[PDB]
Amino acid sequence: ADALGMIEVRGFVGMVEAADAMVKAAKVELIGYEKTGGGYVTAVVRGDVAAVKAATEAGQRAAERVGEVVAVHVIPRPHVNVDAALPLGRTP
Amino acid sequence: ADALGMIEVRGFVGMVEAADAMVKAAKVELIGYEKTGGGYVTAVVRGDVAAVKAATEAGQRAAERVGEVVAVHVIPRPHVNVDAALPLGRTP
Amino acid sequence: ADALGMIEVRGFVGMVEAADAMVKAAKVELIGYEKTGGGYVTAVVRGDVAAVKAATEAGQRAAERVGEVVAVHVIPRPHVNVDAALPLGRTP
Amino acid sequence: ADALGMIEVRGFVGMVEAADAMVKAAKVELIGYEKTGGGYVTAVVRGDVAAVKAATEAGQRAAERVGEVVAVHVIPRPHVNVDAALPLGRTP
Amino acid sequence: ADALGMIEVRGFVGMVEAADAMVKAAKVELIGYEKTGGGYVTAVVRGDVAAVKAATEAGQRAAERVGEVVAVHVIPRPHVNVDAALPLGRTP
Amino acid sequence: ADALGMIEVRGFVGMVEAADAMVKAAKVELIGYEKTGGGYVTAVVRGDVAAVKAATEAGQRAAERVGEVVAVHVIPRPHVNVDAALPLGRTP
Amino acid sequence: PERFDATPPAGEPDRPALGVLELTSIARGITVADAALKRAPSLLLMSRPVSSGKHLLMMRGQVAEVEESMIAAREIAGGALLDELELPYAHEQLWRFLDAPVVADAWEEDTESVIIVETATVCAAIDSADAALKTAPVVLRDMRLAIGIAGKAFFTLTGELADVEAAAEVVRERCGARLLELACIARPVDELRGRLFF
Amino acid sequence: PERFDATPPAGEPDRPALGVLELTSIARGITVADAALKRAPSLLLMSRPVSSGKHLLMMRGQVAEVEESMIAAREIAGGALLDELELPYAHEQLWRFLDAPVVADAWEEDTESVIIVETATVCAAIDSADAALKTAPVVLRDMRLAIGIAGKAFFTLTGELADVEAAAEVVRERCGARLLELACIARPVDELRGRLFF
Amino acid sequence: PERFDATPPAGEPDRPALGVLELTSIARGITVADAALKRAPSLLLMSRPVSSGKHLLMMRGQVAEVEESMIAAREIAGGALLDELELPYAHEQLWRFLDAPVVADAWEEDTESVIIVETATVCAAIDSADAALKTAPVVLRDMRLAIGIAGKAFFTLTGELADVEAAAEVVRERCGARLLELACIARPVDELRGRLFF
Repeated sequence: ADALGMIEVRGFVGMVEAADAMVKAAKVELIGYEKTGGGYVTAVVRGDVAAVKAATEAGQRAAERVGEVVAVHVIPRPHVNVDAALPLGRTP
Repeated sequence: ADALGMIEVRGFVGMVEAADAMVKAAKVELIGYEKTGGGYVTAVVRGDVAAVKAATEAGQRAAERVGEVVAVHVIPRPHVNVDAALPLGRTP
Repeated sequence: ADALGMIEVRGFVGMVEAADAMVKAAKVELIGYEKTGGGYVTAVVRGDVAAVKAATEAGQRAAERVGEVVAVHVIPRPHVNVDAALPLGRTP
Repeated sequence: ADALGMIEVRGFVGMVEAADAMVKAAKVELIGYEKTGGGYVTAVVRGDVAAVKAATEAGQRAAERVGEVVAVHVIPRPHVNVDAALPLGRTP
Repeated sequence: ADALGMIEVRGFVGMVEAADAMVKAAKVELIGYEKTGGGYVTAVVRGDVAAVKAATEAGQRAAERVGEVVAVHVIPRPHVNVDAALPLGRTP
Repeated sequence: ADALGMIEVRGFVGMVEAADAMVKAAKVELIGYEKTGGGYVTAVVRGDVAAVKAATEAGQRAAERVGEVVAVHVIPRPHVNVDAALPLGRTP
Repeated sequence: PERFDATPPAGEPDRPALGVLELTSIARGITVADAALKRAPSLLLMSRPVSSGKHLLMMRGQVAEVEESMIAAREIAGGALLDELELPYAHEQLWRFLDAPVVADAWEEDTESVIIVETATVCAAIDSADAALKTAPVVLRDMRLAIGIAGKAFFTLTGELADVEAAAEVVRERCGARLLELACIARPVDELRGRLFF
Repeated sequence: PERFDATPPAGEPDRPALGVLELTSIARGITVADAALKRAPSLLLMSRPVSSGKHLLMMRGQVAEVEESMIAAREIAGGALLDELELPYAHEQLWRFLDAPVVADAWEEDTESVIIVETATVCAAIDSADAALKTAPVVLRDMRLAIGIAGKAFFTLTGELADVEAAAEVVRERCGARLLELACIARPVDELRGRLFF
Repeated sequence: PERFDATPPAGEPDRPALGVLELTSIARGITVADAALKRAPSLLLMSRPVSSGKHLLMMRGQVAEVEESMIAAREIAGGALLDELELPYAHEQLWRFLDAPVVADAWEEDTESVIIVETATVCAAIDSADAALKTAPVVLRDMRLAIGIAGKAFFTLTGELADVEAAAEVVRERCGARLLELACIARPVDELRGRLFF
């Protein structure tokens, strides 16, 4: 349904700074964060596609300042099985 | 609510020395620590922005003497979605 | 409260030898050990400042022979927020 | 509790000018002054940390023009033994 | 409220001649004198601003006759917290 | 009561120019003029101390352009015996 | 004049973006305006000739529409584009300080400190005001945009002293060169709180 | 305010001519004004200090009277005469765009094209508007004369496209160098017809 | 708007002095304003952003209070202090030409001559007007202080011809270099007496 935006940072500080920069510089909603272990944590925002594109392009710039960005990606329309199976905050 | 300060250390010992230096050097509140695996731990203080600014610039100074500092950052005002979604000591 | 002493070793073996050397060379209380993942474990002793300083300087000398001693630190007086917030064995 | 600010002047006129410039230049509380004899008097302001830092760095700059500035210091969080044992305006 | 004027003299005699010349040279009110020890004493006049300005600029010239003038300063509208906290003869 | 200001000029022209400049450049009152013979004449203004200071300091600048100023002086608070004994325009 | 409100009514599309175009000429101000409204369906807030002979365009819409209109605008004004701005999400307190210059009549009874900042361009003023509102809990009191003061634009914030110092840091970072002067009053007098410009 | 009307009533002398004096100073603005009214009996329309610190004089009368007042005025001014104008017969539609800055609110349902043109002086704006009204069937919508935009002055014309391009030709010839920019919009958007400055 | 009166009521302290601070910036305009009100308890008349992007401060009080506030203000300003003025006893007729620009619309029927004078700074206009009102029996008719005409400021005096020649002498001696132009009309026309700016 809603488009998906993610920031993955090796480190909790860069992830929190990235999540704050995403929710400030656009009208998105931080649904949560995933801890895949090894110091990698992933902040997940979700909203309409131009807003999450602006949010992640702000969060990538604000997380390279203080941390180490592993991956940035915007899924403009995730399939319903992704939201049903993986935890993206829109679980039916 | 109040502004946010963080010290991420690869190691529990540098994190405890950083947390002790932050709570001694200025009027903050150590709401705790986040364990993101791989040995990375993030001590989190929370107060007004001048005290957490002085607290982190004392904690980075006192934590590089004992261990390895990954990242230090001060958010002057965390957005309400960050307090609601991430565990930063002010979940309503 | 009581003074604090920590040994962080990348490995359970070096931590156990460090903790044995700490509790044999002083009158300290080994409250336990913290598992921050990734192979790091931190042994914590806790008592008055001379005993914890001599205990940790015995444990550092006996833990470099079997492990990779990451950090060694003594806190002669931790602030009350540290003990109330972090797991150091004196949480009220 | 509240952060501390001090201006010590060898002379009463410079102390009153410094205390006037402090309580005009920021939002502090002048709790009074301390006489150690020999011409030394110390004006003590006490408030939050940014206000006392700005207030004392203005009071020092206004007391150099009229008197002799012995010492200026800002304590962001004085320990409760200092508040209860020394006459620093917040004796419970 | 009422403007403030001070003469600080290392010695009682120069302070008395200063205070007498101040109260003879303008319409001010000698509210008293502060002894900080070490031989420094400060006579304080407190009236409106033109009176205390002319009074202290006559008292400084008359106090350099017999004594050793340390500092002279006029505060044309001292803050209410100074008069509330320091002994300047208008404490409510 | 009222402060006293005087301009003494060797010549009636410089005195009248000084008197005009005094009563124009401030809010003072020219009570009169005294003729001590030998070509010396004296214009006397009388009012509150900042006004007579500004008036005489303008009258000196306007009477040196056209005449020969012998003396300029401002008395901020003359005694009652001066006004009672000499012609200063406040004779009871 | 209800097009400058922060949140729209329920029968309206939500338009959170804002783009400011400051132009040295008024004629291609109009050319930039209708080219931007030709390419993408933006809601144009103002097209107003302001002082020192310049033209101030403000448009509003969704993020993609404002981005497309602004890219059409900055490819037409090439040139005479003095300064530009493209915000995807303007802060809620900024929306009533756009149309007319607002002046404050009173502060609250807990307001500690106040920061006044002027920029050489309108876009730098709006950009720094938005950046300071986002990373500080400060309140925007009054704001003048190039009318009556010949192109320059100022605004004041109030709040706690450490908050307005953090806002001073972020304003001095976002302006950089367009900042003419910023003044950090830490305790304004009782005879001036709430009543600055008069 | 009825001294600016195009045709006078029956108990009035018909005054078709117009002279504009734009002066860098205001003191000899008044000296130029009363010298012009001393030499010849020209009905003075306005004597107004406008922005960028300049003074705007408009006088009205018959052709010989305006010519005589203007020759007196340009021998008094020269100097501090930034720009002058002497129209022996001003067009009828130009008579209401002099006193107050007019802005249009709606055009028509058949108006094809609009042309906005701005000049660095006031006399060039009035001259170009008069020339384009005389050699085109175009309509004058809105015209700002140096107040609020610091000495520059603009106006927009509307009409059929070939007409406003001939008007663009004659404006670009009469201005020459005082023209800052002219814009020939051949089809303005439905969201901007009639309502440009807002 | 009653704080600009010449003589105060009986239940008020008499405030004859006047200080004018003209500043190139508006941020340290406010810093100068509250520093002056911190040192000495002046009554502040205005803190107003006027044209060409400058700030204009007027304070009122007793002679010593205004002197102390002005010396605090000029040690905080220096920098951005464009021009300053400190008058210990401002003339009566000058007290109503400070707040809003006034234009006189009629003269008395004995008024011989008129002198219009413009200065490049506001402090020079206020200073020259005060000096000329002190050393002439002239009347101050109208006066513009930097709004609408970008920092320049003018005023016209009227009176008998020899009086306004003496006033021209004293204004040309007090301005000196800040005088842009002064014009001594010896007999203004019957169609322009009282009605100059319109």
